[PDB]
Amino acid sequence: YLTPEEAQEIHKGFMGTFVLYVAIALVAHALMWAYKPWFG
Amino acid sequence: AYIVGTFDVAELAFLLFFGFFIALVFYLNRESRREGYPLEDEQTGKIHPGSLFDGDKKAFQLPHGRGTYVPENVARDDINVPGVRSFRSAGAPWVPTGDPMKDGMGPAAWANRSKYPDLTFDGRPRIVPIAQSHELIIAPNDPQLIGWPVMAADKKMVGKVSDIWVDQAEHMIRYLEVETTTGKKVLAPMMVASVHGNSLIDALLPIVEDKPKFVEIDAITAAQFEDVPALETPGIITRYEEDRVQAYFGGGYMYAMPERAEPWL
Amino acid sequence: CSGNTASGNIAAEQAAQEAA
Amino acid sequence: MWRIWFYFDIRRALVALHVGLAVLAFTIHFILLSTDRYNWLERA
Amino acid sequence: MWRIWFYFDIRRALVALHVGLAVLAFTIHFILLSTDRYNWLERA
Amino acid sequence: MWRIWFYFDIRRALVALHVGLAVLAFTIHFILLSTDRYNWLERA
Amino acid sequence: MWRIWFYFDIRRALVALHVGLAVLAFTIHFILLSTDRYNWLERA
Amino acid sequence: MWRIWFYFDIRRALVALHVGLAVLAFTIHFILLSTDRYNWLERA
Amino acid sequence: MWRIWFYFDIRRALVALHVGLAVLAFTIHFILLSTDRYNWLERA
Amino acid sequence: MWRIWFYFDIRRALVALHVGLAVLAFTIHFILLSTDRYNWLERA
Amino acid sequence: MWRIWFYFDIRRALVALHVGLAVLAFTIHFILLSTDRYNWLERA
Amino acid sequence: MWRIWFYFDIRRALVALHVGLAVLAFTIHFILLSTDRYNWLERA
Amino acid sequence: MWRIWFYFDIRRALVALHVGLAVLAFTIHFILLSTDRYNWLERA
Amino acid sequence: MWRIWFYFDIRRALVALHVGLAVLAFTIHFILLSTDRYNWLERA
Amino acid sequence: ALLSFERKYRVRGGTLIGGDLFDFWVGPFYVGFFGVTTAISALLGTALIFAAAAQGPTLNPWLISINPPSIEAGLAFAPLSEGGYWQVITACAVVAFSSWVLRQAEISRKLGMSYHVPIAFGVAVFAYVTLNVIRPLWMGAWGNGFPYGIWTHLDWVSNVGYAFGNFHYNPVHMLAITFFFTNCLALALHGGLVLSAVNPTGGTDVKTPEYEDTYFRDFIGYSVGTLGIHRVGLFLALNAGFWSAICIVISGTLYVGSWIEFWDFWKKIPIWS
Amino acid sequence: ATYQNIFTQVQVTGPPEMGVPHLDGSEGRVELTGHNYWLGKIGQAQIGPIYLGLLGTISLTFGAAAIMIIGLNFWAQAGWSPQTFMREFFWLSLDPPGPEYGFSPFVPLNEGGWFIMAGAFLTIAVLTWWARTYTRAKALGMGMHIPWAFASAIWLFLVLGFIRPMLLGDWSEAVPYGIFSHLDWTNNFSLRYGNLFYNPFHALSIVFLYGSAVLFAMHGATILALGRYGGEREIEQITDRGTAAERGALFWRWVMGFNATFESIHRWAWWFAVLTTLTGGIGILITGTVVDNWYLWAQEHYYAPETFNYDPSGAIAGST
Ligand code: BCL
Ligand code: BCL
Ligand code: BCL
Ligand SMILES: CC[C@H]1c2cc3[nH]c4c(c3C)C(=O)[C@H](C(=O)OC)c4c3nc(cc4[nH]c(cc(n2)[C@@H]1C)c(C(C)=O)c4C)[C@@H](C)[C@@H]3CCC(=O)OC/C=C(/C)CCC[C@H](C)CCC[C@H](C)CCCC(C)C
Ligand SMILES: COC1=C(OC)C(=O)C(C/C=C(\C)CC/C=C(\C)CC/C=C(/C)CC/C=C(/C)CC/C=C(/C)CC/C=C(\C)CC/C=C(\C)CCC=C(C)C)=C(C)C1=O
Ligand SMILES: COC(C)(C)C/C=C/C(C)=C/C=C/C(C=O)=C/C=C/C(C)=C/C=C/C=C(C)/C=C/C=C(C)/C=C/C1=C(C)C[C@@H](O)CC1(C)C
Ligand SMILES: COC(C)(C)C/C=C/C(C)=C/C=C/C(C=O)=C/C=C/C(C)=C/C=C/C=C(C)/C=C/C=C(C)/C=C/C1=C(C)C[C@@H](O)CC1(C)C
Ligand SMILES: COC(C)(C)C/C=C/C(C)=C/C=C/C(C=O)=C/C=C/C(C)=C/C=C/C=C(C)/C=C/C=C(C)/C=C/C1=C(C)C[C@@H](O)CC1(C)C
Ligand SMILES: COC(C)(C)C/C=C/C(C)=C/C=C/C(C=O)=C/C=C/C(C)=C/C=C/C=C(C)/C=C/C=C(C)/C=C/C1=C(C)C[C@@H](O)CC1(C)C
Ligand SMILES: COC(C)(C)CCC/C(C)=C/C=C/C(C)=C/C=C/C(C)=C/C=C\C=C(C)\C=C\C=C(C)\C=C\C=C(/C)CCCC(C)(C)OC
Ligand SMILES: [Fe+3]
Repeated sequence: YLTPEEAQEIHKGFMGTFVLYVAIALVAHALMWAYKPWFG
Repeated sequence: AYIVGTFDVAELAFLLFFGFFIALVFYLNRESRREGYPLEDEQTGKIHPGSLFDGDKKAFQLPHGRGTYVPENVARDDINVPGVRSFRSAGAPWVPTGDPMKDGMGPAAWANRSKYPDLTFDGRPRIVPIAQSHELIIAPNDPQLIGWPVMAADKKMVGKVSDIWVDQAEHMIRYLEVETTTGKKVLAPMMVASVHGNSLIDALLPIVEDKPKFVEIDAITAAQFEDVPALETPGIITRYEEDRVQAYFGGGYMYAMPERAEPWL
Repeated sequence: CSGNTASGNIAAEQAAQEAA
Repeated sequence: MWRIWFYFDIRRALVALHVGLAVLAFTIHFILLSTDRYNWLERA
Repeated sequence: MWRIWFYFDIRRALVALHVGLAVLAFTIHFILLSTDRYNWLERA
Repeated sequence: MWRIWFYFDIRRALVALHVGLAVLAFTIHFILLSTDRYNWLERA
Repeated sequence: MWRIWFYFDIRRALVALHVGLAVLAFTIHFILLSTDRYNWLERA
Repeated sequence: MWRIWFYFDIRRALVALHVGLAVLAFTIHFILLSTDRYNWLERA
Repeated sequence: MWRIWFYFDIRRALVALHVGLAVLAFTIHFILLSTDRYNWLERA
Repeated sequence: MWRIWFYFDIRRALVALHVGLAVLAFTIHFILLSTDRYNWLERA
Repeated sequence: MWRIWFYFDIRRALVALHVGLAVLAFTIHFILLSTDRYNWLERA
Repeated sequence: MWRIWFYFDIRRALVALHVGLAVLAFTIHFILLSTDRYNWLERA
Repeated sequence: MWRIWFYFDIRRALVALHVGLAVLAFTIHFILLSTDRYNWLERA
Repeated sequence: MWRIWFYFDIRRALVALHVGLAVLAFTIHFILLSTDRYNWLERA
Repeated sequence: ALLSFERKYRVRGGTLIGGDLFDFWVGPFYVGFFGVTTAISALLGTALIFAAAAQGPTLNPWLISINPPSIEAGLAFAPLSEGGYWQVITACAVVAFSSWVLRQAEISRKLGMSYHVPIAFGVAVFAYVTLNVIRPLWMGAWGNGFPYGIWTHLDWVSNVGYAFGNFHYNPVHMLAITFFFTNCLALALHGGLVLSAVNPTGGTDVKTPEYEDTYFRDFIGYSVGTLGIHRVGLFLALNAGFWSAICIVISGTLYVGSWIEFWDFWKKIPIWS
Repeated sequence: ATYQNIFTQVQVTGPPEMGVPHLDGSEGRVELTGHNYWLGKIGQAQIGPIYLGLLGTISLTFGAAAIMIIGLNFWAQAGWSPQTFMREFFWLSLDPPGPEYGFSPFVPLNEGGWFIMAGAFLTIAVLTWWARTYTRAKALGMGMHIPWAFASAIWLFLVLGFIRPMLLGDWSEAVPYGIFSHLDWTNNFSLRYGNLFYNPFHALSIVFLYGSAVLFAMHGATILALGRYGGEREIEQITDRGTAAERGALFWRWVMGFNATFESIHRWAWWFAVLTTLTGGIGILITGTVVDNWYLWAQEHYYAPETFNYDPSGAIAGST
């Protein structure tokens, strides 16, 4: 935002949500790799 | 399919349209000859006779009881222009003797327009300061422009914006009033004003930017702002005064600095 | 325009391409 | 690292990022649907 | 997490989300109908 | 549950909801009429 | 409830309702006329 | 050398750089998909 | 009830009503002329 | 009754009525000319 | 003669002359390239 | 004879004369090049 | 002689000269590539 | 008669005349070149 | 200084190249340096057109056709009688059109106007360059260009269009056609509105722009305004030209085959099939 | 740095303007008004109000009827399937009656009766829209230039749909109601009658369409370049010549040696636009009725090329 504290809180929320998103995508990609690998 | 000999219906229609189109071209030329004609000699100013295919003069019934126009009766410009030919030939350009912006030569030239303001359909002055308009306001999400700094062609800050003039008929900004450092208030056409800090792409761009919000006028320099033609009556601008101001600003793209009149090379 | 001649291009199209 | 938010507005950045992510995800899913190998709907 | 509702207007986010979700559901149902495996209406 | 009204225009919400309902209902009826199994007009 | 007329102008509502009903009735009659089972004008 | 940031605004610079990187990466991935040697979706 | 005329101008209502009646009557007469059963001009 | 002239200008109504009557008469005459049974110009 | 410079400026005349010389030289070189006798690139 | 310079300025006259001479010379040279008899480049 | 730079701006002259040199070099390289004798990429 | 110069400016008359003479001469020469009877370049 | 107001506007300056060297008029025409280049290139192109015609089967202006070299000749400079005349005329036309754009820019500068007209004409110049320079270069032969003949370039258009099945199925062609039709409708509307404003009926006075706004709001419920109509017309015309150039440039280089088969992509969308 | 008069930088908003009063007996405008900010970037942001008299009501009702007929025939052609509707929309068509019916007004509904009904209602709607533009011009004391420009397009439309099929006695010559189907009709029309390129009136209509594109490009560019001097305020420049009109005339006089006036340019534009459809309708009307092979007609008039004039085999081969 404007002050460092608001920016740090926004970064904390963004990083947490991004980590959750990446974890879900990683689980999905791992399941797909177990099902049908795309690197023979 | 033939009418007689090798003549047919399609050929007859084509020839009829060809003749009609020749007649239409002649008529369009006649209509195009209503302003600025007859022609005159480049040096002596001797007026040419006139077309054999010309008809009657055109009369425009003006609104607001202003009478008739008759564009064929518009007074011809004075043959003596404030300039001297670069070389003695019919095609040579004129070099202005003094200040082209003050004298009205080339891009700074103006026409002798009517000395009364344009009016709305009900008779009110068309171009007025936004306070005198009928409940006309700037768009809330658009720049307010009031108090913004004004940049000149030489990158100097000539002054600030003190008023906004709008067209009461077309609902458009026509002039910005600029108060200079000396305190003089001058009118500047909105068509020579670049508004900065209000880019659509920048708004789309997900950035936090403190871009300077100002108005740039690159037509004329900061000093030249002190010679903008003035208004005879406050809050009212005539067609002649509009032409004067617009010509003064438009001629700056050639005459504000000497380099603007020089080739790139 | 290329650095070849029209005759050379035509000969190449005929012999090297359309004839073999 | 947090200072990134002193330059980019969070609301507009999130909106643009989510629009781009939606476009990319739909593109990838349709590309996978196109292929015979990764089509998950036509056959059993 | 709840602070999100300080940066996005709920009155527009809800409308956009609902419209997009309806379009997505329509598209998915149509895609399923276009396949013989998942068409639930053409056969008994 | 009632807190969705002091800020959402009941007029626009109702208009959009009924437009969507009409579109969905017409789409579903047209699909059933296009199927030989559920068509109710061509055969007794 | 009559309070629906506090939020909806009945001139616009009536005009829209009568236009929509005319379109719907024309559509239904057209569909019925298009079927051999319900066409009432082709044969005795 | 940090001095370059005196002559360039890193906000617009980053936006343009990310747009260019996105275009380049999508182009390279599409070109790789075009070739039969590096296509990774059609076959096993 | 006569109160219907407190919200709709009789001139506009009559014009719209008669335009709609004209379209309907022309459509029906054309449809009847389209059928051999009801065409009253082709044969004796 | 005569009160119909309190709501419709006689000039506009007369012009519209006569234009409509002309169009209708021309349409009917053309339709009759288009039929073998009622054509009065091609055979004796 | 030197008096030609009293009617034409050297600075502009040099630019115009060099542009013309460039176009002429390119035309002549391309014309030479089009002939088998003088083409120096296609064959040894 | 010298009085022609009382009616035509030397600058424009020279410019037009040299434009015309260039056009004519290029035209004649191209026409000669197009004929087998006067083509000085194709054969020895 | 530096007299030239009194009548020609060095910046404009350099820009024009480099543009012309770039176009000429690209033209010559493309012409050399077009010929089998001088093409340096197609064959070993 | 010399009095024709009281009505026609010599500068405009001479320029119009020579443009016309040029166009006519080029037309005649081009027409002659087309015919094999009068072509003077194709054969000896 | 022919027009009654022209004399004060005929000043020096505003040239991009040449300065005072060619800064003069010849009758109504301003020349400048790019006027000299335009004159030379255009006169040479016309003279070479007629020189190549005199070498051809006929001098009938309908049937005169200056043809490009054969496709087998590739992108080489052909002999003049075998397509070289077409190549020289193409170069002359390119030079003439570019010089026309630059002369328009100089004249705009002299009158204190912006560069709208040179850019607008440069769009059409780009369309021509795409037709007869860029597309043959991409396709690998000058024989892909259209001939310089009044009725033979129509034959070129017909045959190129039918080489792709039905050229109506090119979607960029559809877009360009839509822009052309909308432009002609808009031009009709704008000319008619201006003329009806300045030529009133019933003995009434000349109208104000409020009358034009009122007329188009009573007609279709919206009025674009006096500035908006010129902006929209310029947009429509420029888009028509640009998308014409794009539609021709992609056919034969990027897309090869029948344009009708292209629309088989629509039937394969999994939403409806 | 330099404003280019392409987008409005700052917009002026206010109460909606309902229009000048009518000089005739009009019912009263329907005061449904709106504001679009993005339209104000190019032109005027105000939407509405609207006028809905007798003519507007008739036009809207009959056009709605015709469009409903065409759309319901499309739905029937799709088997009432929305997915088939979407898939085949470009290929859906309401086709005219076959040649066995001649120009009979009595065709079975599924064999061309709906086509005839839709054509009738569309023609009624178009004619009432023309009458509406005439009455709207009359109500403000304005000229009839727009009604005549619209009449030219209506002339082409009626020649395509009714007049030419009537003269040939064949409903099958009419244009089908469909996206790809009417393009196919255009191509087939060119194919059966030789080659429509050699129709001199088709060439004239192309000349005028091209010239209208040229004229709008030039005129819009000139007006926008003259925004510094109030060029877009053309009514006042026509009735009181300013420096914008003088500069606009002088630009084109210095470019091509001749120029128009601020009024004459709009006459040029109007005539080019009108002549496009006028020549198009004339050329279509004489095709088949008067001339059946336009290439043969061109051969008789010494403007049909042969292979010894130009051989297009190379151009075809390049495009394959
Ligand atoms: C073989 C496949 C199965 C099937 C497999 C599934 C699966 C798997 C799912 C569904 C789900 C749904 N199915 Mg199902 N479904 C089948 C067949 C049908 C048929 C039918 C014609 O037979 C209908 C009407 C439905 C309807 C539905 C919805 C009730 C629901 C998706 C709507 C939703 O909540 O998201 C839309 C989201 C919103 C927020 C709606 C937005 C609110 C709007 C703006 C207000 C309403 C207006 C208007 C009605 C909007 C509709 C317009 C159009 C959709 C554009 N299904 C067949 C039998 N179906 C989903 C579900 O359970 O959701 C909870 C789900 O996961
Ligand atoms: C079989 C035909 C014979 C032949 C038979 C005759 C006969 C018979 C006559 C001539 C005449 C002329 N012939 Mg010869 N002539 C032949 C072949 C040639 C060839 C050549 C192929 O190289 C040339 C250059 C000429 C040249 C000429 C001219 C010197 C002369 C026309 C004078 C004139 O007023 O020009 C007109 C041009 C101008 C007035 C303008 C000045 C030209 C300058 C250079 C500008 C050029 C303009 C530019 C190219 C394009 C601008 C066009 C418009 C202005 C827009 N002939 C062949 C061999 N010729 C005529 C003559 O003697 O007249 C006195 C004449 O009666
Ligand atoms: C294979 C294709 C053929 C061809 C076959 C035809 C045929 C057939 C025709 C043309 C016609 C034309 N052709 Mg062609 N044409 C060819 C190639 C070309 C080429 C090119 C290659 O560059 C060009 C530039 C053209 C250009 C043109 C136009 C000049 C002309 C139509 C313009 C017009 O006025 O808009 C179209 C404007 C209208 C149709 C007027 C519409 C006005 C009405 C009132 C609008 C009603 C709309 C309604 C209310 C909306 C709701 C409707 C409902 C949804 C149903 N053709 C080749 C040779 N062409 C037409 C013509 O007139 O030329 C003689 C014509 O009939
Ligand atoms: C928005 C794109 C559209 C457009 C724009 C438009 N046209 C324009 C302009 C604008 C804005 C100008 O400012 C400019 C102008 O100044 O007009 C008065 C012009 C113009 N549009 C012109 C023509 C034109 N525009 C065309 C198209 C279009 N113009 C578009 C559809 C067409 C088509 C469709 O073919 C025609 C024929 C000229 C009237 C003029 C350009 C004047 C010019 O280029 O001056 C050079 C001087 C000459 C004497 C011409 C060069 C002579 C050649 C060297 C010889 C002939 C070579 C040619 C290739 C022969 C082939 C002909 C065969 C195909 C028959
Ligand atoms: C509202 O403002 C406007 C106007 O007026 C105010 C307009 O006039 C206009 C212009 C529009 C019109 C007048 C309507 C008519 C225009 C139409 C139909 C479109 C253009 C089509 C045409 C066929 C017109 C003619 C076009 C041409 C290119 C003709 C050009 C002819 C010639 C001879 C050009 C010669 C000039 C040069 C080569 C450059 C200078 C060089 C020389 C003089 C050579 C010198 C040397 C020698 C040897 C003589 C517009 C657009 C406008 O918006
Ligand atoms: C080709 O590939 C195909 C086949 C298409 C497959 C690909 C598909 C893809 C890529 C799809 C991706 C989808 C996706 C990727 O995120 C979807 C996400 C969906 C989400 C996040 C849905 C969320 C819904 C939330 C809802 C409905 C919340 C509603 C809340 C409401 C209305 C609350 C109201 C309230 C309540 C109750 C109390 C009151 O007092 C006051 C108030 C507070 C107002
Ligand atoms: C698919 O399509 C087909 C195949 C056709 C099948 C389907 C067909 C369908 C669905 C059709 C549906 C039709 C329909 C569905 O409601 C029709 C309704 C018709 C109605 C309501 C008609 C009503 C008419 C009333 C009339 C004419 C009244 C006139 C009154 C007048 C002129 C009065 C004037 C007056 C008088 C004297 C005195 C003054 O003091 C006051 C004043 C008042 C001025
Ligand atoms: C050719 O193509 C084929 C054949 C497909 C091949 C090629 C494919 C290619 C090139 C693909 C490239 C992809 C790419 C390249 O970067 C993707 C990047 C994805 C990224 C960075 C995703 C990031 C996601 C982050 C998310 C979802 C964050 C959400 C945060 C939220 C919502 C926080 C809210 C908040 C909270 C909770 C509390 C408040 O107090 C403060 C506040 C902050 C408000
Ligand atoms: C279908 O088409 C074809 C097949 C061709 C068949 C049809 C053909 C047809 C229909 C043709 C019809 C032609 C026709 C139908 O009238 C012709 C008429 C011609 C006439 C009237 C020509 C007259 C010429 C007069 C001339 C040249 C006079 C010149 C005078 C001059 C220059 C005097 C100058 C002067 C002088 C010295 C001194 C000054 O003090 C005063 C001043 C005065 C300045
Ligand atoms: C969503 O679903 C619904 C149903 C609600 C809406 C559907 C809307 C849709 C999808 C509509 C789609 C329409 C489309 C795609 C139409 C396309 C039409 C095209 C491209 C047409 C092109 C040209 C048409 C022409 C030129 C037609 C001209 C016809 C004329 C002039 C006919 C005249 C007929 C007359 C005068 C009737 C004579 C009657 C008679 C002879 C009996 O008496 C005189
Ligand atoms: Fe205009």
